[PDB]
Amino acid sequence: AEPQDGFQGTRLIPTGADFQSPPDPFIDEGVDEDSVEGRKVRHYTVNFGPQHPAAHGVLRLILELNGEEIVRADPHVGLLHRGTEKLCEYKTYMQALPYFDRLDYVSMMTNEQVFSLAVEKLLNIEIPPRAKFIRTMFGEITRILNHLMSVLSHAMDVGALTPFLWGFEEREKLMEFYERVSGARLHAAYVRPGGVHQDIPVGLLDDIYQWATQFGDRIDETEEMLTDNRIWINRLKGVGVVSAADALNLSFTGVMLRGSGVPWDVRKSSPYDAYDQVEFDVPVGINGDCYDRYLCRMEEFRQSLRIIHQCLNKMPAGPVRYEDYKITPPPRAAMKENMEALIHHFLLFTKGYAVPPGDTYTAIEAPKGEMGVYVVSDGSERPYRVHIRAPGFAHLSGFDHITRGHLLADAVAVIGTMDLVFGEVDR
Amino acid sequence: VQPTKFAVTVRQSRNWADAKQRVIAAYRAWIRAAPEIQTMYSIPFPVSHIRTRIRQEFERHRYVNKLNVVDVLLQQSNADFQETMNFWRQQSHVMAFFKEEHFRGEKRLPSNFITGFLEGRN
Amino acid sequence: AHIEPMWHAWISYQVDTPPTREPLTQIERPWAPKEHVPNRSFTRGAYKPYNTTQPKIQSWEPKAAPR
Amino acid sequence: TGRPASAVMQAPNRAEVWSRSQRPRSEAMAGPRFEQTDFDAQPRPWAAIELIHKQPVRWTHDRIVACDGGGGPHGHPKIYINTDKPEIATCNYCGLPFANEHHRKYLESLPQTSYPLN
Amino acid sequence: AEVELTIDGKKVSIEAGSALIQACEKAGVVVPRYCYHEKLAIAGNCRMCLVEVERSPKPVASCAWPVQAGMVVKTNSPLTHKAREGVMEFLLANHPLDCPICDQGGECDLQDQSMRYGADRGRFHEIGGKRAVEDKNIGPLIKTSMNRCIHCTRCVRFMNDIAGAPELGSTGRGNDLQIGTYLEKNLDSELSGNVIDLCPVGALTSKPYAFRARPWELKRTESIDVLDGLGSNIRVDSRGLEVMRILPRLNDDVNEEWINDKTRFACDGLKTQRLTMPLVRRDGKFEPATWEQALTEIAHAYQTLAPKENEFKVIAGQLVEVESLVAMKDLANRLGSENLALDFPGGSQPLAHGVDIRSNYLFNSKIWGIEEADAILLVGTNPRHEAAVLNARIRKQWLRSDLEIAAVGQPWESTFDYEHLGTDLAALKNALSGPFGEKLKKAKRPMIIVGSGVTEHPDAKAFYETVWSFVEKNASNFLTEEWCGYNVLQRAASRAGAFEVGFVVPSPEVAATKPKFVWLLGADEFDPADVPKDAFIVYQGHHGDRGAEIADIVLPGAAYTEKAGTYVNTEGRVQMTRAATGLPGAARTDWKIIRAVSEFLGVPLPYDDVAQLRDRMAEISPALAAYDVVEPVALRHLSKVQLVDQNKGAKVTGEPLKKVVENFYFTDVISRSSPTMARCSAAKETGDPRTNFMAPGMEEDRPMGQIAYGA
Amino acid sequence: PRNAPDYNVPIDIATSTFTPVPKNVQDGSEENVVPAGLISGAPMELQARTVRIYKPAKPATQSGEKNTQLWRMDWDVLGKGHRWENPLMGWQSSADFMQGTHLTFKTKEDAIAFAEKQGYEYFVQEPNERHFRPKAYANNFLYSPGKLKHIRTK
Ligand SMILES: *P(=O)(O)OCC(C)(C)[C@H](O)C(=O)NCCC(=O)NCCSC(=O)CCCCCCCCCCCCC
Ligand code: SF4
Ligand code: SF4
Ligand code: FES
Ligand SMILES: [Zn+2]
Repeated sequence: AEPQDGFQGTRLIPTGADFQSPPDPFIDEGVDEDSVEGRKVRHYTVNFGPQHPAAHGVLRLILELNGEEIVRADPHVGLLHRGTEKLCEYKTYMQALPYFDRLDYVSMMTNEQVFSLAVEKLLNIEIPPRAKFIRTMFGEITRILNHLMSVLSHAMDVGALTPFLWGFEEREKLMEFYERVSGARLHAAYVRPGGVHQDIPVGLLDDIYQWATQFGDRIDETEEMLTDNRIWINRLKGVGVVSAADALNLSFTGVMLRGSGVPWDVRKSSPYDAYDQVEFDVPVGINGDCYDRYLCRMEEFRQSLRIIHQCLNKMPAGPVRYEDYKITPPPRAAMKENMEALIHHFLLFTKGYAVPPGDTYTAIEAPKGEMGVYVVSDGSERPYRVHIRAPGFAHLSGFDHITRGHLLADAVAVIGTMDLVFGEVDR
Repeated sequence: VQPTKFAVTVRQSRNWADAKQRVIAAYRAWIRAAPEIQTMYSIPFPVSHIRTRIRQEFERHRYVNKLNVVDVLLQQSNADFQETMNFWRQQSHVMAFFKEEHFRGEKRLPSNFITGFLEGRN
Repeated sequence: AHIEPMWHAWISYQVDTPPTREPLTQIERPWAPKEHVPNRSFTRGAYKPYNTTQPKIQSWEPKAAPR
Repeated sequence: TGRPASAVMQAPNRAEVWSRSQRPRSEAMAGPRFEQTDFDAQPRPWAAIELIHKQPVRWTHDRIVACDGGGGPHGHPKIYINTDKPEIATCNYCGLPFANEHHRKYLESLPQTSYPLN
Repeated sequence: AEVELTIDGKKVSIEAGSALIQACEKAGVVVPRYCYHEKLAIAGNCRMCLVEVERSPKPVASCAWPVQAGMVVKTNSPLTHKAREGVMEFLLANHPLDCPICDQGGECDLQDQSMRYGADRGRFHEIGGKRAVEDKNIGPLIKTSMNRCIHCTRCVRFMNDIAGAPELGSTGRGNDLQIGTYLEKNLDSELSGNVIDLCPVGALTSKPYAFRARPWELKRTESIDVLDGLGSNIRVDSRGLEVMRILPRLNDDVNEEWINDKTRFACDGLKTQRLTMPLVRRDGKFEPATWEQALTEIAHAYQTLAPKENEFKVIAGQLVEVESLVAMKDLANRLGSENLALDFPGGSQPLAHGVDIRSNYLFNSKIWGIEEADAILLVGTNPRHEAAVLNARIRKQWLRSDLEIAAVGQPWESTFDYEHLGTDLAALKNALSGPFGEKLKKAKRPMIIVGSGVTEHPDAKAFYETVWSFVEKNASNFLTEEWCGYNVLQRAASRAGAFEVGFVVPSPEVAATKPKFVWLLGADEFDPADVPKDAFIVYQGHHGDRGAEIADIVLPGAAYTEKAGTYVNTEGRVQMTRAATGLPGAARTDWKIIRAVSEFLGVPLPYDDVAQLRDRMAEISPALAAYDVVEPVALRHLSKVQLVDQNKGAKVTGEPLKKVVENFYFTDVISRSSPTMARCSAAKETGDPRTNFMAPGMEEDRPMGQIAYGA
Repeated sequence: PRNAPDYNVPIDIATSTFTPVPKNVQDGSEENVVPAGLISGAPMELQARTVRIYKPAKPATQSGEKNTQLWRMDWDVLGKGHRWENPLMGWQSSADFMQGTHLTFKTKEDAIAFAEKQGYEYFVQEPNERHFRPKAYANNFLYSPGKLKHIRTK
């Protein structure tokens, strides 16, 4: 009878240390004196951060060092915890969507994809084919955008500075497509429950194809500088090595999961949007190290480009927005001409749409790993509880287990191979 | 203390003899540490003022007769001890525990009826 | 901020027709500004906000009756 | 404050307030913040109320007239105005004047009218 | 009896003779409606309640379909679904696209039930256009945007049946049918503002609350009306520190979904002439002062006078809560004074009814007792002006039953037929023994309502023993186990509470002593003879009115919208107001002003938290601890000793019973400060139907407009 | 001592010039109730202010009753600190940290249990319900043997 039976402490909660079991004695794999062996060694602590690159903006990781090697790594996060999950309870569902742009701020339209897919699942609606392809095309444009940040900032930390500038022109060109569909270079707010906010402009699919014709040459020259370079190879081989069993036990997803030899992509295993309609491959590494995770990320550049070209050729016609004004806003022209449309316009922008009661956990294959949201609905127009599962939050939690015994110059390489934007980690 | 210097695995008091043993060991560590807290955080108070103020924070929960309530009050103490003994709390958090470094000071509720009436509820 | 607004769209590749052939600039608007005012911060002409509404509660204007 | 005319006159076109809860610029731009200040640089838009009443009446032979604001989908929601009272009927969204041709004789005989009427 | 039936499978137990929509409500089933209102007659015009009934080829209107012993009702069948979409398509075909400019936006039943039972898009695109209708001038309070009318008939039913004001109608035919007086007229009814709440759509809106707020931005507080003695339950909607509007909340025991116009529009008088700082009269001019040195000059003046027993006098106004009565009662007692007067004339002398038995001064057959009244005698009361919502409840019973009403007093313009017996006391003695008396003697549940306006009549002692001696002569009909035909009707929200705590003059001796010091505690309707000119006057209140004009000190208290005061309504129900906003300026809670001046005069009243002051109120009267309930009077027969025994030798003078309400619009200080009541009086007087009568808007003689509201 | 405000309560960091003086602060000893306000980390001011537990009344403006179905717990407004006018923009400033917070509960006893668990002062308001009365369309056309005393107009 908790909490009443807990007043006197008549019951003790069975801790995991109660259910510990001795290892089997037979098949089990592997003091004080005048000598200096008994002598102890002092350690000193070091305050690492903030580094120059934008993604690792608020990292205060405190390392304990035995000489040069890392004994224990304690990241202190929360320096960009802004209370998103609470502010989302006082907003309608449409009002809460811009909060998702600002979680992983280098992968915006895939953050708002997982929130739309979660709300759409509770709405029990099927979004039209055109928005399905628009979302899968701009989800791969987003994946290229994030990898341009992640791979090139990683090599900028490792000390290669030129690939960073080349691919940020490629980034500079691919944000023109964000600003044409929406009016934002960073926070589009374009992907919304029921499809997309507005139809793509009438010359964009030609301009993406023109960009497509040359983007592989950009990967090849970026690959000219890093892949076979012995300095690059000797700074990532054997660094940050995680076993396949431990990556699962550590809650690793994405290339952190995939670089240790586990074939697993949410797009292939729980297909969403138009991913079941596109042919693409999944790079899976061997040795579980930073060099494998670099080679897996470069291969995804070429695979995302291969999806974008397929999306251009299968772009169907029709609404880009769920054809129901109780859920998605009516056209401006309808609202200014038809009675029912102005009523549905008015109520969607003041009260919002009601979501039926229930809860759903929805995950997508985000560029930094698996990104998921747990949404409790109360049947009303505001979410009762929004919880974001951020791939980097679980990755930074396993930084101590992975950097243990490494050098600090090794740990800076481990920070970049884990795709870490701290607005994602702190929500 | 495996992951951090002052870490203590979360434990559930077995009975009142155990629960009082832990409280006294918590109080002992805090008042032991008061000289170390007063130099790191440059507290412009006597170590005696720090110790008498540490005592007040235990004196608040002296009448708790629930064993489930003591463990959460003990875990809160242990966590506060860990973030103070590691230089994780800023001087601003620590010397903000002393409720006289407000520009209104310790006197922040009205003293009686009339003085709070003439000041509009303080 | 010295660029006049309709030319600002041209210089930004937001239109292809310059304001020299765009009919939208040939609308007569007597309220429209006569000269181009640039960004006027950092100067004594900087914009100063104020309340536009009246005070909410009107107080009694004391009138003592004669004795 | 006070000395410049822009600090004193509520709008360039109008001198007085046009709602009961509007603050006069004389009282809004008094105080310390408006010292060492250029009042001719201050934002002072033309008052819409004066401009709308300079609008000529649309004469019509119909009982119900339709107003969409005058720009197709660039106006306001299309509504319908009844012009059966011997007055000038005005669109609730934009303020434009409408009047039935039957009331032209009466309307032309009034001394002061809320719209130019020609 | 009870029929049983199934609606969507589930059995509901509803009385025979009720409509299906009533059983659908009881069964937990939501049925869309526009025309049907629980408190209005059934009309089957909207067609939004069409449900599928077994053994019926057509959909039936559930609102008008009586429940039968075995029927089956499907409310979610495909018959029902296409019925509701078809009606929602018709209701929106000619509806104006005026939701951004409509005041009903965000709280509209047409919008919500279009979102829930209609189609998502519309199929009306006629080049011929929509219907459009001209606006109608029906008085100052109501603004009309008639294009929005959906022809529910809710307001014509309310105005014709509840308000008894049959000037609203429905002229025309077909699509050109229109709601409004054919010839422009000012709707003359103290209940007319209820039409605005009843309207499903914004075709009837309030001119004061014209475009100021959206419903979503309003904080809602459930409080009490104190502008009358009935204690009507309301909702105070406020945006920050300004009250926006006052709406009616349901309480079938008191006001039943209805409020009068005074209690709905006087809230603009809460931001106009407020006392916000202490004032001291210096050289004939009121100077601002602080609290520490206005309470000081209270004490210094009191020490200088050194008043004797009962020389310190209090007069309690008509908006005063019970907490400050008990506190001022104490501070009065510690000063040797029992001089506890009341605002009305005759309130500084003892009252003809006592305060010893609670049943002496209460509406004993509670407000709900009218619902079964058979004969009613009204004595000294124009109930249409003194208690508007109560007056409506009398007419509702009259219109549906064989109710006989007779009145002794001044004839008034009544919404129900009544026999007029006379105007003076003899015309009561001659009536009570005349033909109408046997109606009271014969009819079960008889009801005699004695207006609080006779308490101030000089002959009240004779009036009150005349009434009760008839009641005592006619018990077992007037004084049964569950009935009491004796009822005294308060018109100010403070009187029943003052009587409950004994805040009255006890004896003629204390009444004749001249005071040197008068505390006008929110008192503004005092007779000049009850305040000696040379006395020292403290005014404690919230509005600058007559009371502050004569004060030597002015102390700003709180209005009823920013205090949680206790009030007792005329039936004896103890209700609590909820503060909707905070105190303006330097005002202070009223009971706290008393408690502080206890320190400055050296007799500090013990309690210094309001919880303690409610414990003290419990000692004076335990009923004051019971909230939202009437406590029945046990010794109801003991009332003879005050009404008849202590009223035996009465000096009858023969003066006729007087009207108490010269202006229904100008009764209190909140009302008199209200611009909206200013327009209501001026429109009443000059008979102006124009909505923009002293308001913003274009006119024939204002082509240019006007920014004055209320002038 | 019988509703006496403990003027000597030890304040905390969030205590202000708007915090009222409490009467009772959860000691952690009261029987059958968890002293959640003692271990919540909330300020002492939560234990001084009263909350109202009530069922919201249906709007007079409309006939939907969805919002009347659940009990709401909200904090009472104080005489100072709830709203004041911003001198600069005319906005409404506040010191009341509870002004926009409300709680929803399925039953009255669920709200009372939470209030006592947190040490709130609470006033419960009992719902106002209707009085059932059979309504019949047929009455609109009942026959009057005598004077009409009413001209029904649909
Ligand atoms: P004695 O037998 O009289 O008393 C012994 C005790 C107190 C155990 C009682 O017998 C008892 O049973 N009391 C109830 C149990 C109890 O005390 N529960 C709570 C214990 S934990 C606690 O009180 C934590 C207090 C706060 C800890 C931190 C204090 C210092 C923080 C700030 C320092 C200065 C700034 C850095
Ligand atoms: S009445 Fe309702 S539906 Fe009609 S315009 Fe107003 S808000 Fe819209
Ligand atoms: S004015 Fe309003 S209440 Fe009256 S009939 Fe029209 S819609 Fe119904
Ligand atoms: S609800 Fe029965 S027809 Fe309107
Ligand atoms: Zn228009």
